[PDB]
Amino acid sequence: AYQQGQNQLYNELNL
Amino acid sequence: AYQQGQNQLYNELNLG
Amino acid sequence: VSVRPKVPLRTMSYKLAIDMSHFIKEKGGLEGIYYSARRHRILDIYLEKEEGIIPDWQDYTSGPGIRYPKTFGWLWKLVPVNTSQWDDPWGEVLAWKFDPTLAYTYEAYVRYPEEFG
Amino acid sequence: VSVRPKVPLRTMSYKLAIDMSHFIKEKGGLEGIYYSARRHRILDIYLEKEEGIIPDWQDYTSGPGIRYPKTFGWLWKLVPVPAQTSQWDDPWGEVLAWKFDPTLAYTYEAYVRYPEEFG
Repeated sequence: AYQQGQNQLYNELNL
Repeated sequence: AYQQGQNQLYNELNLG
Repeated sequence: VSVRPKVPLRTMSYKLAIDMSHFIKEKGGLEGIYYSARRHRILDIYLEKEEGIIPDWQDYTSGPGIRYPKTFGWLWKLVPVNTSQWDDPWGEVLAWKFDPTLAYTYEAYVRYPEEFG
Repeated sequence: VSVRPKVPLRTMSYKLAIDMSHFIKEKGGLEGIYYSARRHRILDIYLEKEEGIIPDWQDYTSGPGIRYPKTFGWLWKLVPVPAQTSQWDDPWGEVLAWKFDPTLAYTYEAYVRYPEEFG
């Protein structure tokens, strides 16, 4: 769930 | 001798 | 997806800053995105977890107005558009914007040299 | 004379390069002086012993022609102006000379012209 919630954040940067 | 040597080198660049 | 490997830490150099700037640029990230103290950290973690960059590089000029990168090489600045505790102190709405000029122009230091010690 | 005491080391920065550029110029150094790999090093020592600057800043574009500084803020470039060859001579067989240029402060000419020499 760690390296998955990180992707949630990255998307806010369109990354 | 060490300081005088380096100053000799500097003079080539017009320094010291 | 599957758990991905760690990346060997390293400080962001000029060339590394140029490379990271374009890489992200070509990905379609950052550009036009609204900025906040929160999303600022997200980026620190991104280049750290994805590229191993030590989070001591992302420093901008205080403001107001355009916020220029304190690290020479980084090609992303903060520009005003047109409450939260991640909000800009100057009460300005900020957004990321790619500036190629910043590859050979130290806008940050030439405009606000006093913000450097 | 008196032995000059050691100066605490520091890595050259943008402002430091600016300062040292003007400082050296105002003393009458470098300008119009024939560059060589040997004298290149004399410049490293000078700034190290006298200003404590780490000798890792003085890098130039490979050439030929004008050699631009790979440290932004360093306002000294190399400009072309030979009997028997010296092993301190330029690989392009060009005679180079130091030339001051304050323009080098506001444009990173090196990266602008030869982006490939970075990395």
